[PDB]
Amino acid sequence: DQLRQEAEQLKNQIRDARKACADATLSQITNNIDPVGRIQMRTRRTLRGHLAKIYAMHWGTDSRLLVSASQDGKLIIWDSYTTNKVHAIPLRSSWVMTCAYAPSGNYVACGGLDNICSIYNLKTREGNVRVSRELAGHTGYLSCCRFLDDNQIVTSSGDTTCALWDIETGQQTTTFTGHTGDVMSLSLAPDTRLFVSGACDASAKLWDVREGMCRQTFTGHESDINAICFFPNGNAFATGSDDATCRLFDLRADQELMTYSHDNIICGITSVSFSKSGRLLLAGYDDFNCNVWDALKADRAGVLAGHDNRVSCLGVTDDGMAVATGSWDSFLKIWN
Amino acid sequence: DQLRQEAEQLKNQIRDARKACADATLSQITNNIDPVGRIQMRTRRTLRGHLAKIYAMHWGTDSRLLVSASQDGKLIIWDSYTTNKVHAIPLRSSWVMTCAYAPSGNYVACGGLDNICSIYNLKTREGNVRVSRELAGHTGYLSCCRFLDDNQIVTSSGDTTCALWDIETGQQTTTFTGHTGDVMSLSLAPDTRLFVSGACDASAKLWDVREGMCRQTFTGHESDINAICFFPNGNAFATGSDDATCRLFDLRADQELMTYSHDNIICGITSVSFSKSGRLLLAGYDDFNCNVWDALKADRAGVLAGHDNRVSCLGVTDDGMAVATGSWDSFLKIWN
Amino acid sequence: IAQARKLVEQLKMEANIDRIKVSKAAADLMAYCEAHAKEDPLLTPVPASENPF
Amino acid sequence: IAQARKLVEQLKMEANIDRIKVSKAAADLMAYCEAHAKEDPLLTPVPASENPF
Amino acid sequence: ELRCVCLQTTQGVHPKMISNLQVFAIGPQCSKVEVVASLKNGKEICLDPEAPFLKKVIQKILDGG
Amino acid sequence: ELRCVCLQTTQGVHPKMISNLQVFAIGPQCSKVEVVASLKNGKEICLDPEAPFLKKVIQKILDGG
Amino acid sequence: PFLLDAAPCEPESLEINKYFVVIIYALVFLLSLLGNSLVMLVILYSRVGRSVTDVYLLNLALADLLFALTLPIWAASKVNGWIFGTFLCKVVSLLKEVNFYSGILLLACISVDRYLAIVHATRTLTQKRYLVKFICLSIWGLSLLLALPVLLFRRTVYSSNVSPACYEDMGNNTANWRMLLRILPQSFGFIVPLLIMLFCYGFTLRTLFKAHMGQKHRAMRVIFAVVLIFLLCWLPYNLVLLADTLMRTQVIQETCERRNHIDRALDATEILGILHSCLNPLIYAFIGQKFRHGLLKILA
Amino acid sequence: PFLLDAAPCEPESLEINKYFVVIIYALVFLLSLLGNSLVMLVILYSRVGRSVTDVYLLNLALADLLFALTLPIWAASKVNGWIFGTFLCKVVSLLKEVNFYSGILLLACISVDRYLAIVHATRTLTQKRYLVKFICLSIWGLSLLLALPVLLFRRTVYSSNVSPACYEDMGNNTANWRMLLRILPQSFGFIVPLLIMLFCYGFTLRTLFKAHMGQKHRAMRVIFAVVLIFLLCWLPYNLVLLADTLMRTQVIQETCERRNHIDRALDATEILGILHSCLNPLIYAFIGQKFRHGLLKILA
Amino acid sequence: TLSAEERAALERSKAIEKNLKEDGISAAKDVKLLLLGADNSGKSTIVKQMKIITGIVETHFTFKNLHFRLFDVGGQRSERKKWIHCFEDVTAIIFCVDLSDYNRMHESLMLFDSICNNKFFIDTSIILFLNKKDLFGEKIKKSPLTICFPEYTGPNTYEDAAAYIQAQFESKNRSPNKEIYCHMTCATDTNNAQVIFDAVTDIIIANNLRGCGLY
Amino acid sequence: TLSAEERAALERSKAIEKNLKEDGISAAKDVKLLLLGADNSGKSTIVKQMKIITGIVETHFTFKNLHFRLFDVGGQRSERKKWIHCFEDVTAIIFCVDLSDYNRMHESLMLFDSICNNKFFIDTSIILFLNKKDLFGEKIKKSPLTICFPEYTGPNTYEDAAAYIQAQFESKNRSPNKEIYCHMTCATDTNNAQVIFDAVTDIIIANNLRGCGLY
Repeated sequence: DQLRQEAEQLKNQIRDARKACADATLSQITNNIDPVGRIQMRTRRTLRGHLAKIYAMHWGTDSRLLVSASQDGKLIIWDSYTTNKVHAIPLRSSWVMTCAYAPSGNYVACGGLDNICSIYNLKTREGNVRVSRELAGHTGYLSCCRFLDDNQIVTSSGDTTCALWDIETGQQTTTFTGHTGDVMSLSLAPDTRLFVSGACDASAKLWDVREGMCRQTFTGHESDINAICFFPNGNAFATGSDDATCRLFDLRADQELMTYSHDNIICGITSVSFSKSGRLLLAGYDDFNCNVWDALKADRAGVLAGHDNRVSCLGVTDDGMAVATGSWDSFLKIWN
Repeated sequence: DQLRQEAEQLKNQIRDARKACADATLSQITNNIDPVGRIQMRTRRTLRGHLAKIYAMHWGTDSRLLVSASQDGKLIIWDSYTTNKVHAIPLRSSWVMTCAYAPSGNYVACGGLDNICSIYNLKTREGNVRVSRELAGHTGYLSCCRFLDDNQIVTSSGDTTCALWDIETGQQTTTFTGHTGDVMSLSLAPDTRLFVSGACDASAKLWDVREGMCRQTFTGHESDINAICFFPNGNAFATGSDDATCRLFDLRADQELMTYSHDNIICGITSVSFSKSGRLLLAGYDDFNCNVWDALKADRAGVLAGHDNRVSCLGVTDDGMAVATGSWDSFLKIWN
Repeated sequence: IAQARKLVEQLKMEANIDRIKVSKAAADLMAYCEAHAKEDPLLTPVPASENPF
Repeated sequence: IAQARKLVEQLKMEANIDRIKVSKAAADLMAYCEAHAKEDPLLTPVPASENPF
Repeated sequence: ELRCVCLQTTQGVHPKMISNLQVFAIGPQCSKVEVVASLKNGKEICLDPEAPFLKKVIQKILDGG
Repeated sequence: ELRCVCLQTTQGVHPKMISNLQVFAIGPQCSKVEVVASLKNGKEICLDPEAPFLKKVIQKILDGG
Repeated sequence: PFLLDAAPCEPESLEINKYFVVIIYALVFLLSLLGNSLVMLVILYSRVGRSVTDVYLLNLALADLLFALTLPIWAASKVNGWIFGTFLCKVVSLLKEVNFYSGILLLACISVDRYLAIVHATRTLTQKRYLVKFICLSIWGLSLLLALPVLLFRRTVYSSNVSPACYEDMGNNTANWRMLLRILPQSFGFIVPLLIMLFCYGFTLRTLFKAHMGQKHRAMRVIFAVVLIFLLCWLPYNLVLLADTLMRTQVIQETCERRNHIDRALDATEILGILHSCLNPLIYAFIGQKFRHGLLKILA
Repeated sequence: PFLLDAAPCEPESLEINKYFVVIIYALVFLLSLLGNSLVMLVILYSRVGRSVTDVYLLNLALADLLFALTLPIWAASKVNGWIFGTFLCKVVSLLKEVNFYSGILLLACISVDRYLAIVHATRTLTQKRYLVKFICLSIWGLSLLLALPVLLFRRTVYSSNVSPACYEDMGNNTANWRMLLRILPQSFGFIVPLLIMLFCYGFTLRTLFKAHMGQKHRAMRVIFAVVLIFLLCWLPYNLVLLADTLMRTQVIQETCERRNHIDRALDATEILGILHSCLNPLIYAFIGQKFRHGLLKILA
Repeated sequence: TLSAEERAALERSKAIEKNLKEDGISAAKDVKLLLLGADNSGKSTIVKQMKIITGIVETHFTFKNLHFRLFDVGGQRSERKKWIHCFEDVTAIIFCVDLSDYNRMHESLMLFDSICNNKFFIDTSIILFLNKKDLFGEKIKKSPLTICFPEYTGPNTYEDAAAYIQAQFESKNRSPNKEIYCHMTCATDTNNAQVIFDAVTDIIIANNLRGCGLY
Repeated sequence: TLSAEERAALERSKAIEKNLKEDGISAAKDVKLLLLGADNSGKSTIVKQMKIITGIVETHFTFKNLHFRLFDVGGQRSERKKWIHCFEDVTAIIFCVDLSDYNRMHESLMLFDSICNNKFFIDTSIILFLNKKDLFGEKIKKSPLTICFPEYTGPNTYEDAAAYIQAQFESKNRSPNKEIYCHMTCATDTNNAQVIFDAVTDIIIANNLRGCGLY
């Protein structure tokens, strides 16, 4: 009972300190920057071959190779330039919710409702793709696998916790706890030393991969957070929730900078991605179309559209040349 | 001056005595006699051959031979049965106003504006008709010659007087005076001992052929008397005037009995004739048609019509079989 | 003075006339027209077989 | 009693953070997006001769 | 739909009563030649194309003088 | 007033283009025979009655088979 | 090609002209019937003042009345052609032509009577104008004689381009015979009467200009009106007929346009001439005080 | 006399029917254009839920739209005949016949799709209903192939009794060749599709009577309505055509009255069949909830 | 006409009719004129070519192949209303007026007024003759034209005085279809027959015009 | 596809696509059903022909040449809103209810109410199984059906009580185009596979009817 009072006063101290740092909103300082106009983006490629809903997609580090997981139980690696299928990996469980690509192109980790993160080796001497390691230890559905190196991966689950794994040994090196709801997404910072995870408790909190410490927590959303992605400089991140609102939080100021809500938007955000410059905030919505937000003025700088069903995944190449979108209509479209 | 008073009182005595004899009008006593109905008379013969107005006509004593005088100067004797012309006598003067036929059929006296009564002999040994005698002594136009015998004729003129002639010697045996206007007509009584003359002074007066005495005078007309004819019994006569009225005077009562005026009649009467019975009073009018009057009830018992111009002469046969009419259109028509 | 002397003389003779009531005179004229009524081919039409015209 | 003991401990570390005014943070994010702006093929369209897609 | 103009045919008519001869040749309308004779009475008849009568009639009509 | 149907005449027409031949004989309408040819084009022509062409045309049309 | 030179001339007719023609014919029928009946009534009701002019007007009115009585069937024929049969064609054509000839010749005879009455008033020739009965009888007989060809040589003609007609069938050369027969109406119907009328009325006017009568001017006006009415009624029809005759005889070049123009002109001029049955009572009879006074009396 | 037995049978036509026909054709044109355009708009505006039925309806609406677009010239021809030339006769007849055949065959293919989807729902044969594109392409090609005779053997025909027509000229024996060509529309246009539809829909109804679905009754009603509409639209025209064929072949005695009756019946049944371009959008597409919801959304 | 005697009677009737018609033909070439006027007015000495022949007096002079019959009704001394209808068919009326008689001038005017407006003579044209120009010309100088006509106002010259008398006579016309042909005559005038002839011819045209229907 | 190596790469891609399409063909003959219900309700022992194969459990028994794949979602113990959309394309929903459990009956009703009215399962028909007739038949005699449902008013007989429970479950439908196929099952029932087969075939017809446009 006494500690409960201590908990409350600590929140008041944080709120007062957080409010005292606020001097001017982001939309008030950059009011003199000229708008970026209309970003009209045209479909350049249409990747077909999936026979079920597409739930995840990750870009290769060379901005040419893609990976996509679907309910059909197939894992396809695409040549994004010539629309050729490089690999086709049959999964054990057809219920895959996330699917990641290694930064070196050697491995691919891709898992889902089976509570297991399966890692596949592409550069094998036998010419086929084999299941190198199956990571187990999560009691809930898996989401947002992210490779750190060729032998280190961070995973998120519905156990209200995320885990840091060692692919060689197979043991859970570090476990990050503190969430009070299913964790739906995570993103790795460019300096590969920090990451943020968005959970169902309407809170995203910054975690340290080396120490396993919740350095900071961020609030403001009214519903569960569905996606997250860092600003390109690794000093801010953007979240997407079922509240049909997008928000930009700053790690140094510990306060949200601006909101990306529009009166015509009803359905929540599914995916969040940034451009190479950090100016266009692309977000996928449940009303079958993606919107491009000017991340500095909260102005809709065009709409992608085109898809027939809910857009479930977004992806921007490392060089920023193209944007890949996946939806439940079993089609991947590449925009530019 | 004193005799003028004597003249006036004598008229008053006559008028009072004449009025005292009147007890009931003729139209009041015979009010129970049934009407004669409609006397529809049809044209049986049409005698043509005259080329001018017909001014006089007389019937033969045998009811078969006619005589007619016209302005053309011709005297024609007709066979009333077969419409043959027996004689054609050229006159000296074309202005003939009256024309008579002898009771024996031997002579024909026929004269006019020439102030001379010419007498023609029909039964001559030479086969032609010759002027036996021309009677002179009248200073005015002649009218209504009437034979008494083969050697005695009564004539009327515009000298306000009539004359009695002797054809053999040629001298005026008797002269009858008393009229104050032109004498337009006369008729001889059946007993050949009295006659009445109608003059222009609106008075007709009874004269004696043997004594030359004006036995009685009759008044009542408003205009000049144009024709006269006795009742068949020689006790009454009927007159026709320009007043468009016909009147019936009684010799014994010295008073008119009834008038034959109709509201639709405007023009005066030209000729007056009676039937053999003394019931139908035929009268010729200036409006081209003759009317038949029921002499006892003053009712129009039919109309002859047919003629085109003024009817100038009327004639009823001795046996009463037919009625002959002459007009200014140069046609004689025989009715029955 | 010598013209109207005969005028009063004529009226003297015309006044001394034995006159008869018109009632009797009217009946007498009615009797004659009724007596000699069967011999009038105009008042009553003659048969066509006895018509010279 | 043993569950919320770590809760206040986490809030103790989360309160001791060297915070920076949002005015400076907003400018820093503005500078990065303006500096690395010539190398964004999405904000400014790439020439068709340099478009792999 | 186009149809033939002569259902049944006659072979006997006096030439002196003929005023017009209209000849329809083989075509879409009908599969057979058909000659229609319009008379002075105002009536119409359908002659037999193949009878000898038609040829003589035509020769006479073209040689009135 | 009735009048002739053919003011001027033609003697040359290809038989294959002829669809109808209407012959008017000598009568009140006109003093001369007159033949009217209605073609497949929808036009009309007036042929020469006395030319040899008409007889051959009629014979051909009545002998299509 | 050049074949267009040789092509049938399609006869042309319109229904608007049909409707107009029917209306005009019916109106003329009614007016002529009324006028002629009134004239006959006035003349015959009273036998007083039965003069020569009365007899001439009586015969003229009878002729015009018969013409009007025949008109309606002609109108129906113009509408839909002669469907009434050959016998009616013959009889109606006979009656119409007879009455037309009689009317014209009676107009000429009236002109002669006026010439005799005015110029030769004081002479002994004016006593030859009491022969009205014989003259009119001879005129009727001559009219009957001149219309026999119509009765004999007419029938129903059935054509293809045009509806049936009450035309003439004289044989193979019917056209030229019809052309010749057309000479009679244009000689005994236009030229001879016109010349007689002009001669008589001109000498009448010459006498009337030399006199001192007050009412000379109205007589001059009436005579001029009569002549002008006759010309307006009859000259166009004969001119069109002459043009048609020339066109058939090739004196005038023949073309389809001329044919259509002449047919329309024939129809119009026949309509115009048919008006002689309605205007004669006004021109010749009702313009006289005697007739008007008699009519007013009769209305009593 | 007895010659009355041999007399031409005068073809008969009336202007009241002309006016009525024009009105009906114009109204059908407008209605078909509106319905087909709406269907195409709804289907093409959103690519979501592009199913086999959508493709079939798209092709059907295109065919009906082309038929309606060709209608007006046919109406004008019925009014005054083909004055527009031979080339237009060929092209319009080709387009009309092609679209008619395509519509019929697409109706049959829709019936087949429904049969496969319902009766063979649980089997492996239902996976053969994803070939809509190839099937429709083959149907269009076959329709084009079956309408070549119209393009090749049609032209303008000028007759005397009747106005010009866009008829067929195959040679001397054109009548019998036309009779034979008539077999194709009555075999590939009526009989084959009708039998296929009856078979498929009968087995569909048999399956639907055995099921416990609440909405079975409305499906039964819709299928019966479709079959009855097809019959009412097409059976009379083919029956009249068969009667005409028999009459020409002397199986049925030939008379003028029968000719006139059959011509009137042909006109009326062609008018009745032309109604398939206006009712198809209502029967096949608009009676579905999905299409109505899509239309209401699009009106936004 | 069945019997032999009746056949000759019909022949007699037809022979009579031929002479009746023949006499009518010879009675159509004559003009019947009526002479009227006051006494001593020259009504018996108009034409010096008299060829005469108490009561009615006839005169039958001829001129230009035309027979003129003049009927003098003076001397009857009776009521004119009873016998003036006999002359209803005369062609014209010849009236003679003496200009030198200032006392009978009013008597002459009464005669002209009665005759002109008579019912029988409503259409008969009148040929009015004004006689003795020379006697009137000398008389006016001695006595002005005011004792007879007190209403005279114009100049006392012969031309105005003579025309003033003429106007009074024509003021009594008061009827249409009737024309009064005036002429001034003297004792030594021989062309009186010519004046009558042209007036009669002029009158016939007017009657013929009405009969022909032109007027 | 110009270079020799790129020609073989295109050949590899086309060979991959052939197997991708072939695997899809073999994945169309199976029926995907979803198993739901409270614990100890027989949701793992419906059909005795199991042939099964912590997390998701599959069962792939076959019947009448048709492959039935049953997915048991129990044991996840997470928020259903995040992974229940994976089964949006299942043919039907199989719900198991234990009639002998009077305490979990209200818990089962909450599960049925949430699943039936879910936005993803608004058109998926439900095959509801009422298990353990015999156990319920014996239980009702000892304890009447009033502690669990105080609103019950009808007779305490088995027929009315069992039907009353069925009415409550179907009262939560509240949607069109969805049909609930009920069936009463016991422990010793072998024809559960037959009941599932006829319901699945009936569900396919309803979806096919809507697609064909008949309804």
